[PDB]
Amino acid sequence: VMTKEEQIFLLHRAQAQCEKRGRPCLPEWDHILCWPLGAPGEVVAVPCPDYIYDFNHKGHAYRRCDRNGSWELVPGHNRTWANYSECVKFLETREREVFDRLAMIYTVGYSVSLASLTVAVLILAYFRRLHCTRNYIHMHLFLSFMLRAVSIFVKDAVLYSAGYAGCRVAVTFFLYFLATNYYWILVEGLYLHSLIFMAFFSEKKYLWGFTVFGWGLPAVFVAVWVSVRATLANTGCWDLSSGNKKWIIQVPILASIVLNFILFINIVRVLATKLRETNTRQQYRKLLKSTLVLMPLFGVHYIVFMATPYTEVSGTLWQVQMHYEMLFNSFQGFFVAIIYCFCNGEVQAEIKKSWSRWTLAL
Amino acid sequence: SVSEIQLMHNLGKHLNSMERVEWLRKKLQDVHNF
Repeated sequence: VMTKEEQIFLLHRAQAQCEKRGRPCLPEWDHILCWPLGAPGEVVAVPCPDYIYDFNHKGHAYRRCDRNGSWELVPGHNRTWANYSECVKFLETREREVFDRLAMIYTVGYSVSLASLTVAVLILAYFRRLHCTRNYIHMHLFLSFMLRAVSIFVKDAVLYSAGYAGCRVAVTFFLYFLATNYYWILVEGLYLHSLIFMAFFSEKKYLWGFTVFGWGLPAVFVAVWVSVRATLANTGCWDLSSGNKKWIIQVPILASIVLNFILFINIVRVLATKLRETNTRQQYRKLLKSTLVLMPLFGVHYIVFMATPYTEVSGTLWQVQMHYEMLFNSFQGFFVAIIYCFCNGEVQAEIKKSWSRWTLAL
Repeated sequence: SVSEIQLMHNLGKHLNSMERVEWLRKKLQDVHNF
């Protein structure tokens, strides 16, 4: 496949050969293609040009001149009669419809998550009781979800509305905000693993280290990707993929999912062990409930389609993957906010006390 | 692979094809009007 720029370039090269170039009928064909001759009063019989992208090259133009070498003109006063109408019987509504469908699904899902997460961030910030290293990372994770969503909206606005600076800025921010959200999920998983499996903690050091890892490292990967893109291709917007360089950002994000998945299984192991030590159907119920609540936090749903390479759009696997990810990824923030802020016992108790005191004072 | 990036690349190819196809469509009219 070749892009619009290539077609513009190839056409210029095509017309260049036109310049470097019954009766023969002389050039009586067009001003775009470059078979400048009408053949000796016969059907031109030139195959459909292969320099055009698809054009069903196996076909023929079947241009003709007659009488004794003259074109057959003025049917309804038309001129330069041509026969390649059957050659252009080739090649989109289906792809656009599903693209729009995916757009509406994740836009709605992201919107609800933003509203839920914003209420969650405000709740955690206002109450001083909830201020804790666990809650600081939760606020960082909740925020990262917000910047991820708003940037996607910003990217959609720029794209829907040619290598301008604003287009690049929107794309790079979207990737950086996507990466930080993924790593902050890993940070939460790593933080939980450290708590359970380590007998000593240093909040002053680990908290800052986790914050730097969550924020700084994705920026480095975006920075190196931006530097590579600018100094290697630097063609139009970065919306298109020029090759394997996309793996600069994709691979580290995927590397995080497996590590988080491994930690998730390990965390389930200790849950299955401790409940076994304290005793049954109830134990299974708690373990299953504990697994479900922790699933959205650890991003377990990402593992289903982690290792899938680029599949063609017109395929069942591609369709199910996009619907699956664009639904759960969008609503992951909403689920996390519900479980860990709205359903949190401490938050509920804190809200109840403040409301009761405010009502009593009023 | 990362889905959001993959969707972004698909959109670029889809929109670029539309520009090419619409470019072909208007060229078809111009030659028909030649």
